[PDB]
Amino acid sequence: RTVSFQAKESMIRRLEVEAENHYWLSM
Amino acid sequence: SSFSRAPQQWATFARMWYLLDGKMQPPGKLAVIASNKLQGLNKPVYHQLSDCGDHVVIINTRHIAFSGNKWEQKVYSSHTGYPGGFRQVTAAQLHRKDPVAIVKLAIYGMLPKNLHRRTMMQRLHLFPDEDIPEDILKNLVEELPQPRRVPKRLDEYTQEEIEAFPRVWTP
Amino acid sequence: TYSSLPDDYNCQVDLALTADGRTIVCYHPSVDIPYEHTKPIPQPDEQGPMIEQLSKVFYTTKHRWYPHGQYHNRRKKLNPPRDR
Amino acid sequence: WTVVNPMGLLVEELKKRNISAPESRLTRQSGSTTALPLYFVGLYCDRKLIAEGPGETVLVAEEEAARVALRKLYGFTENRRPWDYSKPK
Amino acid sequence: YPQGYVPKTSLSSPPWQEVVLPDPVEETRHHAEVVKRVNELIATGQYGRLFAVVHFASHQWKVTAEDLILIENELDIKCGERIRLEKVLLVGADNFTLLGKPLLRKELVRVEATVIEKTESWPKINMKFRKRKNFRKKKIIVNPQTILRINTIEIAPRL
Amino acid sequence: VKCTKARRLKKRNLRTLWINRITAASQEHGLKYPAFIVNLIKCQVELNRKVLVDLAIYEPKTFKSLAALAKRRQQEGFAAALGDGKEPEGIFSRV
Amino acid sequence: LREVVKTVIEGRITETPKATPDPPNPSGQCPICRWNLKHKYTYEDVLLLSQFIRPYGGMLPRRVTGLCREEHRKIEECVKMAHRAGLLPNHRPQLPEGCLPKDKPKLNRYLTRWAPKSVKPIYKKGHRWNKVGMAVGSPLLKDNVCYSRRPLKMMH
Amino acid sequence: IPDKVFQPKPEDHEKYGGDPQNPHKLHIVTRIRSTKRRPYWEKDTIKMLGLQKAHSPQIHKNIPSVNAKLKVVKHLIRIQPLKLPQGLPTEETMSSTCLKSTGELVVQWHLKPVE
Amino acid sequence: AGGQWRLQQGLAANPSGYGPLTELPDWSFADGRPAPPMKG
Ligand code: FES
Repeated sequence: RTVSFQAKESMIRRLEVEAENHYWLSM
Repeated sequence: SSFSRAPQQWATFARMWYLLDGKMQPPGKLAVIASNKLQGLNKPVYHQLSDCGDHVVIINTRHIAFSGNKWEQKVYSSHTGYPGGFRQVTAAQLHRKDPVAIVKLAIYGMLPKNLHRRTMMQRLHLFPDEDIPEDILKNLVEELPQPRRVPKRLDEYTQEEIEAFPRVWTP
Repeated sequence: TYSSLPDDYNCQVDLALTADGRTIVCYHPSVDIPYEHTKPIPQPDEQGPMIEQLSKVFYTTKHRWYPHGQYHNRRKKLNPPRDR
Repeated sequence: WTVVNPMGLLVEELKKRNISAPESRLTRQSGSTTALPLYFVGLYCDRKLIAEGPGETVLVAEEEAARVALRKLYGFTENRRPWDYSKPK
Repeated sequence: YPQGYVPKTSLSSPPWQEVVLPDPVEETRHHAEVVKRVNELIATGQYGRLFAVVHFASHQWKVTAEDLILIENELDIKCGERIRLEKVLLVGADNFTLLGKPLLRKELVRVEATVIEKTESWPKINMKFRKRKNFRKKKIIVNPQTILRINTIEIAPRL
Repeated sequence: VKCTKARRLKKRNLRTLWINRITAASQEHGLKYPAFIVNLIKCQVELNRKVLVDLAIYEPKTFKSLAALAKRRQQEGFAAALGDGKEPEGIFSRV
Repeated sequence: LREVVKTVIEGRITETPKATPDPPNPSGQCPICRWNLKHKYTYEDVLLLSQFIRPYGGMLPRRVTGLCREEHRKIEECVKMAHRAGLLPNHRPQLPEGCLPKDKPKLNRYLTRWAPKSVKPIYKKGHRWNKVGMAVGSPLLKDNVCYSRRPLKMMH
Repeated sequence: IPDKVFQPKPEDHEKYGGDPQNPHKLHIVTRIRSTKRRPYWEKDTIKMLGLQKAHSPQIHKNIPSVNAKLKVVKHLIRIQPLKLPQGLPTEETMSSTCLKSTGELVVQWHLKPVE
Repeated sequence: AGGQWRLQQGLAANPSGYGPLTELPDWSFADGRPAPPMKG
């Protein structure tokens, strides 16, 4: 079993969004 | 515009005849296009219950080209349903027995697994060579460009191209 | 060659922007076929087999032409709806 | 309005207007040898198409094309301005 | 051969073909020139049947004269009362069309329609799937409705 | 119960039918459905899929004008993407 | 390039093809890179391939060509694909003494990684998660530029 | 995860366009996932913050107590800094306020296309 | 579709969100009487 190209991209976007959430909690 | 109702219905719901050349063309890519044309999906008003499929004519099926080693690696398996009825034939063997069988088999599988598939198959015309009946040509409305651009051979390349082409290295 | 698509089949499409700039003007007069690019009209002027002949003419299946029983025949709606 | 012999009526109007009778031509053809043939016949006046009609046979297309021309002659185009019932005047 | 020259091959050239747009200055002149011709067409009224796309509620309705449109709700408007639709993004003619960006100016287009009837929808059966469903766990809806008849479409040469 | 379940699924099929018809109409003019939609979005065109099917069927001349408009924006969009925004926005790309 | 004429034999050094002047990419150690052809040629580009091939379709030695091993494998693979595809009519094999073609039909092939003679049939295609993959192309050509949205599928 | 994540760096400031000084006052948080199949502590915090409905904007104070609560639910929310380009709205202009997707709350809504 | 582009321009990703198309009144009386404010 291997992963759909869609699933890999979706997590990457969400991880980046959470990174933005981190910065705005840093101030 | 301004056409009478009954003639207007006839023209829009009419079916067209298409010609396809299979020489040095992958059957699968042709099958994908053939399925689209055969099912009637090429029409803006396509509906599942409108029976708007179109006639497709394929020629030069004897000269089709298979990518890679599909000629010797692809096996078609059929079972008669009786004891010892299992038959497995390679693509190369199948082509030798019948040039048109491979093209027909791919189209049949590509078509939807419904009752209408057989009707579409009847509407399909497959010719092993360039020969076509004259009446079919009169019915034919348009020919479709070959899906795959055929690479040129050494002899096919023009003399001017050879002059234009550089000599990379000197022996 | 302002139009981005060939204009020789359906109509001549001319795309324009109004002076205010919040509207797009499209002019689409139809195109008629040249006389030279057309041909003139041609001047010169049994039960089992029946189903097979019917099937061949219309490229249909033989099973379509076989009759149906009384049960389904009566069920058919006598008044298909048509408005205008 | 019942109109018989549209081709003759179309010619009759054209001569009254001193217009040349159109030359019928086969604009499009499909499935000629099949049991379901489609023929498009266009009426060309002075080598200019005035009306085109679809027909199962060339005769039918010519008759349909004549009917289309008659509507154009009398300003009965499918795209003609609708009549207005809103006017209080 | 110039520096960094790649002979054309299957992979050297992209499948897509580059296009060259016309120079902007003359392009605007063509844009203005076309508008002038259309402005004359609107002034001359050289059009017949027209189609206009109007967005009402959550629906977009392509509209023409005498069209009947049904809205699945009450409107509070008496029957036979003319009403003006205010949301039009596109209006079309036989040989030309107009596109809003994203909407046409109120001055250019005025559309009016009349209320015909106030009604409720045909009954709609709602029954959720569940073990031991029972026969009384079913609901009817008959959502209110209203009928509108298109009366007129008005345009002017105000390009 | 069968009717109740189909009501929710019925709406989805209608949108699928509208999208399928649009693609065939766009492909008839040689334009892919995704490309046509994106360019129209870039132009702030909000016509729904149901209306789009009607326009092709009943306004073929308008659909070609829409087809020409989308392709012109696509050509401008490709130029804008290649330009990277340094070049001035095109006439059809102007907002 | 020395050719022998024939008992007494005489060998004469004959004119050898010269590389065209002004390479597009001077400072290129390998001839392929000198012309910026590292990742933009394919088996369909027979004109380039013929230069590195014997008159009967044999491979020329790498040392004489002087090109890097990476391109040598790519060029050798491309020629093999073209030869198996019947795209080199003028470089066909030399028939030993007087032999003639078998006269059986020749199947049209392209993108053939391996010889059709030595590839066994695949009887069992497999189910959903057991599907067998069909090799198309060669790994040597992986680095070639791709103009598609997603990388090309080697396994079909 | 290192604590430097919540200690901003100049490079991070430029990337997100946030000034290291004058730290933003208010957070904008929206629920982007379901609390079903999540542990009770995650469920409790989401309910306390009021993010019951997904894709619903919630305004929160950028204070240490609230920041700790947001950190626990960081993975289920998107955090944006609310900006007042025209300042706080007045009582008369309270009816003309509008919150943009960019995170800016305008105190005057003119219903005119920005174009 | 188009939500990403609309967000890039600063508009609502869904055309049915915050916009003049949805917010503005959808009609008015032919007599000229203003239409009642939408309950939504
Ligand atoms: S192309 Fe430069 S190493 Fe061969």
